[PDB]
Amino acid sequence: QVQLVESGGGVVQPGRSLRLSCAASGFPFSSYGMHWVRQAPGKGLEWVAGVSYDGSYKYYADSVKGRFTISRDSSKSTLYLQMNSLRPEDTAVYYCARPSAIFGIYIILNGLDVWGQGTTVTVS
Amino acid sequence: QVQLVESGGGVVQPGRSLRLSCAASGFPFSSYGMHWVRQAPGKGLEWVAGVSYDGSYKYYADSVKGRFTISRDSSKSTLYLQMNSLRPEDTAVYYCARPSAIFGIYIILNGLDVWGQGTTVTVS
Amino acid sequence: QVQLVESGGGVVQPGRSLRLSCAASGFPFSSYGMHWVRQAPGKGLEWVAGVSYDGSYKYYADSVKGRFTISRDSSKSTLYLQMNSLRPEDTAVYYCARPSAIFGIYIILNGLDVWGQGTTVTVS
Amino acid sequence: EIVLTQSPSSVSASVGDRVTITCRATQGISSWLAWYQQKPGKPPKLLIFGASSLQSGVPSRFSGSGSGTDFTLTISSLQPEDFATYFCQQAHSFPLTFGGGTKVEIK
Amino acid sequence: EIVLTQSPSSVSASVGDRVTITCRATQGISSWLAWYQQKPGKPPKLLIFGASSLQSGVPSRFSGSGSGTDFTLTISSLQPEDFATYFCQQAHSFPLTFGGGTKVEIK
Amino acid sequence: EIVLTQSPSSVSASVGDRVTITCRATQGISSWLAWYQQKPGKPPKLLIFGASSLQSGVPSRFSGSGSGTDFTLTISSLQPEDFATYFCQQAHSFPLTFGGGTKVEIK
Amino acid sequence: ISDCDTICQTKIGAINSTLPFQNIHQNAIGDCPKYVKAQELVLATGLRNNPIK
Amino acid sequence: AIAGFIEGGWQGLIDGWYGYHHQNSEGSGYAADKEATQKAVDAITTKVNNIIDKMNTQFESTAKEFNKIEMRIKHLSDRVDDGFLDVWSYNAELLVLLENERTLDFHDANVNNLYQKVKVQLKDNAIDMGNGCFKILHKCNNTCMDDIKNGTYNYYEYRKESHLEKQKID
Amino acid sequence: AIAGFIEGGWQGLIDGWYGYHHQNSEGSGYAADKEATQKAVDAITTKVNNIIDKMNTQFESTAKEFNKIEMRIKHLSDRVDDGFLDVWSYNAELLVLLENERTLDFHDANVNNLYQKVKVQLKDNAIDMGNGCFKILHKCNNTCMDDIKNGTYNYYEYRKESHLEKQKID
Amino acid sequence: AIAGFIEGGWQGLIDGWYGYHHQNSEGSGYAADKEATQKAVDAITTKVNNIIDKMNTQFESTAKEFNKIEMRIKHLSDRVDDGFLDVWSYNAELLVLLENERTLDFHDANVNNLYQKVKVQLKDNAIDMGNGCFKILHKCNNTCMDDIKNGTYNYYEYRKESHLEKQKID
Amino acid sequence: DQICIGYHSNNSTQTVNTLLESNVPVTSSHSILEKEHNGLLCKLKGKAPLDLIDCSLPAWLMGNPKCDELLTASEWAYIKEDPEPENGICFPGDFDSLEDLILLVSNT
Ligand SMILES: *[C@@H]1O[C@H](CO)[C@@H](O[C@@H]2O[C@H](CO)[C@@H](O[C@@H]3O[C@H](CO[C@H]4O[C@H](CO)[C@@H](O)[C@H](O)[C@@H]4O)[C@@H](O)[C@H](O[C@H]4O[C@H](CO)[C@@H](O)[C@H](O)[C@@H]4O)[C@@H]3O)[C@H](O)[C@H]2NC(C)=O)[C@H](O)[C@H]1NC(C)=O
Ligand SMILES: *[C@@H]1O[C@H](CO)[C@@H](O[C@@H]2O[C@H](CO)[C@@H](O[C@@H]3O[C@H](CO[C@H]4O[C@H](CO)[C@@H](O)[C@H](O)[C@@H]4O)[C@@H](O)[C@H](O[C@H]4O[C@H](CO)[C@@H](O)[C@H](O)[C@@H]4O)[C@@H]3O)[C@H](O)[C@H]2NC(C)=O)[C@H](O)[C@H]1NC(C)=O
Ligand SMILES: *[C@@H]1O[C@H](CO)[C@@H](O[C@@H]2O[C@H](CO)[C@@H](O[C@@H]3O[C@H](CO[C@H]4O[C@H](CO)[C@@H](O)[C@H](O)[C@@H]4O)[C@@H](O)[C@H](O[C@H]4O[C@H](CO)[C@@H](O)[C@H](O)[C@@H]4O)[C@@H]3O)[C@H](O)[C@H]2NC(C)=O)[C@H](O)[C@H]1NC(C)=O
Ligand SMILES: *[C@@H]1O[C@H](CO[C@@H]2O[C@@H](C)[C@@H](O)[C@@H](O)[C@@H]2O)[C@@H](O)[C@H](O)[C@H]1NC(C)=O
Ligand SMILES: *[C@@H]1O[C@H](CO[C@@H]2O[C@@H](C)[C@@H](O)[C@@H](O)[C@@H]2O)[C@@H](O)[C@H](O)[C@H]1NC(C)=O
Ligand SMILES: *[C@@H]1O[C@H](CO[C@@H]2O[C@@H](C)[C@@H](O)[C@@H](O)[C@@H]2O)[C@@H](O)[C@H](O)[C@H]1NC(C)=O
Ligand SMILES: *[C@@H]1O[C@H](CO)[C@@H](O)[C@H](O)[C@H]1NC(C)=O
Ligand SMILES: *[C@@H]1O[C@H](CO)[C@@H](O)[C@H](O)[C@H]1NC(C)=O
Ligand SMILES: *[C@@H]1O[C@H](CO)[C@@H](O)[C@H](O)[C@H]1NC(C)=O
Ligand SMILES: *[C@@H]1O[C@H](CO)[C@@H](O)[C@H](O)[C@H]1NC(C)=O
Ligand SMILES: *[C@@H]1O[C@H](CO)[C@@H](O)[C@H](O)[C@H]1NC(C)=O
Ligand SMILES: *[C@@H]1O[C@H](CO)[C@@H](O)[C@H](O)[C@H]1NC(C)=O
Repeated sequence: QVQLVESGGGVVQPGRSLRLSCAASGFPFSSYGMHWVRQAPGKGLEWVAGVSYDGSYKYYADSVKGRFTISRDSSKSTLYLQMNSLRPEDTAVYYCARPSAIFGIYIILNGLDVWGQGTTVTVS
Repeated sequence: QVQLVESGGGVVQPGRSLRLSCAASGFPFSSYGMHWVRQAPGKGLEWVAGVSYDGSYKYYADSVKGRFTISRDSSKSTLYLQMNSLRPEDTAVYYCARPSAIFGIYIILNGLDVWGQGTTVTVS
Repeated sequence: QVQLVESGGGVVQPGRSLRLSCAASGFPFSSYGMHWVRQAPGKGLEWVAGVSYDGSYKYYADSVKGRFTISRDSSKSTLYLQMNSLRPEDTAVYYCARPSAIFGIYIILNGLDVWGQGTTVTVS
Repeated sequence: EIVLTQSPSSVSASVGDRVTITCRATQGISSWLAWYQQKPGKPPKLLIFGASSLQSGVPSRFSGSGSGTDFTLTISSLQPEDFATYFCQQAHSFPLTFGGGTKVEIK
Repeated sequence: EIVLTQSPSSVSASVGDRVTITCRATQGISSWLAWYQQKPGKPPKLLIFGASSLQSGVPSRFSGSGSGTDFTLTISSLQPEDFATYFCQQAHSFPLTFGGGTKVEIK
Repeated sequence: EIVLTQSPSSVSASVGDRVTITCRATQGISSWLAWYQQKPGKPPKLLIFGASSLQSGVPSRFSGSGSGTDFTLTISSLQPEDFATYFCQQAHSFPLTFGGGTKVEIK
Repeated sequence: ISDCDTICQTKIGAINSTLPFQNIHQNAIGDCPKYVKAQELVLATGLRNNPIK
Repeated sequence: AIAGFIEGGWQGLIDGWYGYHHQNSEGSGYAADKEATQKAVDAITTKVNNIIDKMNTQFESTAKEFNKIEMRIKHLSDRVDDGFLDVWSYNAELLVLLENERTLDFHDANVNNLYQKVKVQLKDNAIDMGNGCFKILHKCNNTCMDDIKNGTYNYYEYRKESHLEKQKID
Repeated sequence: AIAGFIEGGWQGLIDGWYGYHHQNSEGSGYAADKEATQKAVDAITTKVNNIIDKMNTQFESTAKEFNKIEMRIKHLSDRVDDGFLDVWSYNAELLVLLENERTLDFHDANVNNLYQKVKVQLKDNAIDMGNGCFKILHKCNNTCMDDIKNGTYNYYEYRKESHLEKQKID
Repeated sequence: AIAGFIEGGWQGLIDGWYGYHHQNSEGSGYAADKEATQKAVDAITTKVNNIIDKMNTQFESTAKEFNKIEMRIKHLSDRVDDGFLDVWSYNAELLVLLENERTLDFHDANVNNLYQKVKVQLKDNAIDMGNGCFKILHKCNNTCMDDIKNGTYNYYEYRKESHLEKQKID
Repeated sequence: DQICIGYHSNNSTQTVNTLLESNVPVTSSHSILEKEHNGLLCKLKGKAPLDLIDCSLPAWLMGNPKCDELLTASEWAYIKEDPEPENGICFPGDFDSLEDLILLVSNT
């Protein structure tokens, strides 16, 4: 019942823009912070961005700073990643991940208990 | 050996004044706060006034505020209740009660361990 | 291996000056405070002066105040007592004593674990 | 003002019965509750203070329990000399307030 | 940035073996370490959080230990369904960082 | 100035005796008392610190007790080498002060 | 046998006490405190009694 | 004259555990923080009762006799009771020692917590003397003193008057 | 509107145990002191695990049967288990009571310790309202609020602006 | 350069547990709060001795042998010792864990209590830097530093000089 | 104009020991160690014991003629026996399993 669904990935030329969507259901989406984690083909996991539950605070990895913007829609229970000035090194499978709560508090810095199947972004 | 003695009650016309006296003996009267508690015939107990051990602080029920004045005499070990503008609803048996001490401190807010026989005030 | 060595005592006329020396070895002399304790012939022990490990703070008994000056040399691991305006009542065997450390801190106010053989000052 | 609601207004029982009287407060009074026994024509007597502590010289058949809002006075085995009216009093804050009272009477 | 160094990059073992994977941090991350299991084409699965706590629905043959700098993931008795790649993740501070990964493969 | 009053000024005893020496302070010195043994022509030796702690290399027949104002040094079973003069010293505050001293001598 | 009632009885006397510990006697019967060899067990309830001079 | 909690307790504070002493034009006196005393009296009473009432024990027996040729079983019974004697004695000693140290710290925290409440009310309308007392930089009549003790003193009401008195000190 | 820890907790603080609430021109909101929450979560998790994991016990047995003519030995076994039942029950009750009181004090100290860190940063560029909140004597934009929560607020940067706002209050 | 207790301890403080570091015209150095060190050394020594000396035990015996046909009695003796082993081990572990946490808190309180004493002396003749250090708003010669460490610094003596230095900062 | 924060003191000479300090004067205290017994043999929760006067338990059970006969149905919370009873096993022989029997008949 509790699972995310990424979308919006595809083949894209260098320098163009995409917006990813992460549709959440089965849990109080507006209580959790959220993260985007990407995985290049054959490589490891890289965290790119995170946003607090109310959207007031946003954290970015240095590799996507100034080009990626994270955001969320409370009424749609959806998380977004706007990706600008795309580069071939941005090519990866992009996951949205939910940080685990503990002691009943939704701490944004924790392990990631829920992931979607991911969406593929190919820049070439 | 430890007991109080009320006096000064009697039949009194409406609007007149009385002063009650409570003679204490057998205990350090000047260490305790003191209270006056009255009981209308056939009715329950009503607290009317209280005074700290040194007389510096005085507490009154709303029903007697501005008309009753509590006071004490250290050298005579006596507690007083001056009752002005007496009304038929002031008719009651008036007791002076000693709040219980605990842990060796004479707290004014406690149960009442010592009472006198009471004195009767009839306003009509 | 750990022991002090006093020197500089001798026969001296009233009003003259002496400087005592206490040569320390076998321990980190510059971590301990140090004290001078004197004993008149046939009498008890009297503390006269003390100095902190870095020499910044100095303590004197009233009987030698303004006349005795304590000091130390870090590079020579030596403690000094300059004695001015000597009086017959200053005649004593003079010891340098090390305060004991405890819990690994070199507290100057403690028992005295190390003493030298002492040096004799005779004022007459 | 903290108001104390005593139940029941009255009860009839015989000697050796177990009698329960409750006292309900509008707000938390922690442990500052007292229980008094009053025979007609006499001043009240302090039975329980601190909502459970037995007052010196009072039989161990009187017990009190409770904390915060709900308090109970229990007479385990009634005696002839226990037929009287009983009041609960709060000592949490001024003004001092009493319960409506409970008369224990023979059937 | 806190960097996690995972050892070994890969290991071969058979079913029923005991497998040890270590994760080393450049600085103290107290207990904020996670372990993930990832089969090809699938998202990572959370196995261990708090560097030792077992995640609900995960076999008791997976265990984690460590605190501060050095952490260890142990599979006591390997199963067929345990052949995958395993990642350690820190949760001490932003940015979130992962280990290089460890593939567990058949010999 | 804190003054230490040692009793008795002197005592005679034989070998194997139990010897008690007391030290009285004008004010609380908590535990900062020391006991010294001094043979003629030699510097004092530290026996007890902290008013009860035995100094390394000192026989277990020497013991000290006390706290605040009154302190006691006890030699359970005297030896030949224990005939000397004994001093109590306070370490509570400057100036450091000693007791008058106590000579233990043969009868 | 005297005309008394206790919750804890020893062969040298009754311990009519609800205090959690007793040093009276190793053997007893009934609802009893735990036997200890402590001479005193005094809990502080008030404050440090260090009045200004 | 008249100092605060830094230098010790008050023999004059008789109607509570924690309180205040004041001095202004209209006079002086002691007054207990009744509510703080209430809250601590409950805590201490609960602690003592918990240490006492939690000792819920099984029925104690004195049947510890074995026959003449079973002295080894009697010794086992003897050392069983020795073991519990050592367990209860040690735990009881350190329970009292630990709780007594904590109880005294509990009173210190309560006193400090009254001192902080007054300090944050007066702000800079007063000077902290460092002995547990405050030097009001304005006239504080008996109503003003009661407002401080009730937590209803107003900073901005005496703020101008205090400012002029402070620049004189400067 | 919106008060601090003196008057109770926040239902709006959901992403941590301890945090802050702010109000300036650009808006308002709650924000958790993530690091302080981290450090306390480790402490509480360690305390519970220590109380649980330290119970390292010998192998428990149910062989407690003696023959028909050895009822006294059976009674000795019965009272041995009664003794340990009383020991473990009493120690377990007071362990939980003592630790629960300390755990609540632990949270209070952590909250107070955030309050002191903010108080010493703002110095007199703000007025302590006494309810756990501070009245900034200057405009504090969203960058300013983040600097306070990160411990990088500069006293001397807003010092002139705060001084003029203070003398108006005087 | 040179920060206080907020950022950690001092390797240079060797003559005490708690102390001060200063800087003025005449130089700099470390100095231990001797009396505070005294009072804490007594407390720690007493705590260790109480934990050690209170273990007043009955005479320990090794007579635990029963005959060949009494193995059940031997098992009862075996599990009796297992029970006490579990009781003492668990209580000893959590005693050390609880006391160690309290001992570290004890040192923190002592350090904080020196920091508060200096803070209330200097009042606003100094600026709290938030790192355990104070920025004296006036010249503080070596006599002045000793008065602060002895608790005899006078607020009103340097009060005018500090006020002029503060309005420059404003 | 001054206001001070202070606490309660009295003339109590009571001292308590803490884990850090010894003989700390306190304003009030409460002992949790019972050190006194009333020196009486009592009922146990209102249940009387069985007094053997001067007979051992085997003598009373078997009906030694010098021992009081149990004439009526009775109950007891414990059995009180004299340290050196006057009347015991009057005819020489061992009483078997006395310790086990005590477990059965001490509380009835
Ligand atoms: C053989 O020996 C054992 C041990 O001595 C006896 O067992 C004890 O029996 C008593 C009474 O039967 C027990 O005490 C009772 O416990 C009940 C449960 O208490 C728990 O729950 C309540 C809330 O319901 C809590 O308040 C309490 O703290 C416990 O957590 C209580 O409900 C009983 O209350 C009675 O007393 C109060 C006043 O004290 C009254 O107000 C009540 O109305 C009620 O009458 C009571 O406290 C005790 O727990 C038993 N202990 C053990 C170890 O078994 C046997 O009775 C004894 N056999 C014989 C024949 O004597
Ligand atoms: C008869 O009954 C007894 C009691 O039940 C059994 O004895 C227990 O046996 C187990 C397992 O053999 C013991 O547990 C082991 O303890 C080892 C030592 O632990 C200490 O040191 C480590 C650091 O090296 C600390 O972390 C620890 O807290 C202790 O301070 C551990 O090294 C073992 O670790 C094992 O488990 C972990 C996961 O839990 C793995 O990660 C490890 O790799 C390793 O596999 C283990 O914890 C226990 O201590 C024994 N207790 C007693 C009282 O003896 C007997 O085994 C039993 N007999 C039979 C035949 O069953
Ligand atoms: C069989 O086994 C038991 C257990 O081992 C032995 O009993 C112990 O015996 C010793 C010595 O007889 C006891 O120790 C003594 O306790 C006395 C009472 O102490 C309490 O009161 C004092 C204040 O008066 C407190 O200071 C103390 O902490 C206790 O609260 C002390 O007065 C004794 O002091 C002696 O030693 C000191 C130095 O340690 C000297 O300065 C004194 O002058 C004095 O000589 C001593 O401490 C111990 O308490 C007993 N324990 C038990 C459980 O019985 C039996 O002796 C042993 N039988 C044989 C034959 O060996
Ligand atoms: C109670 O509140 C729930 C949300 O609060 C969350 O869950 C609790 C258990 C804690 O973990 C807390 O820290 C979390 O923020 C709601 O889901 C639930 O419906 C509410 N229940 C009611 C009856 O209103
Ligand atoms: C000691 O003081 C008594 C009055 O103090 C009261 O009693 C003590 C026990 C505590 O309860 C304290 O809080 C109270 O204020 C006097 O009655 C008594 O005479 C005094 N004793 C002496 C010897 O002076
Ligand atoms: C470590 O430091 C030592 C000096 O420190 C002193 O000793 C320690 C044990 C504590 O008591 C401390 O308070 C003292 O100041 C040196 O003697 C030693 O050589 C040093 N060791 C190393 C390896 O550097
Ligand atoms: C105390 O000050 C207030 C503030 O103006 C005033 O209203 C009140 O009358 C004063 N009371 C006395 C007794 O002077
Ligand atoms: C005291 O404080 C209460 C709130 O706790 C308030 O309602 C009351 O009006 C105040 N009274 C005075 C005289 O300050
Ligand atoms: C906040 O204030 C700083 C200080 O001048 C300024 O640099 C920054 O641009 C301001 N931000 C906003 C959003 O006004
Ligand atoms: C927050 O504080 C850290 C130090 O802990 C510092 O490195 C960082 O630059 C600060 N960032 C902000 C935005 O204040
Ligand atoms: C330090 O200042 C005081 C205050 O005037 C002065 O008396 C003293 O001489 C000064 N000491 C030095 C060394 O300047
Ligand atoms: C230090 O303080 C003591 C009081 O504790 C006082 O008597 C002494 O004169 C002071 N000395 C200095 C140099 O401040």
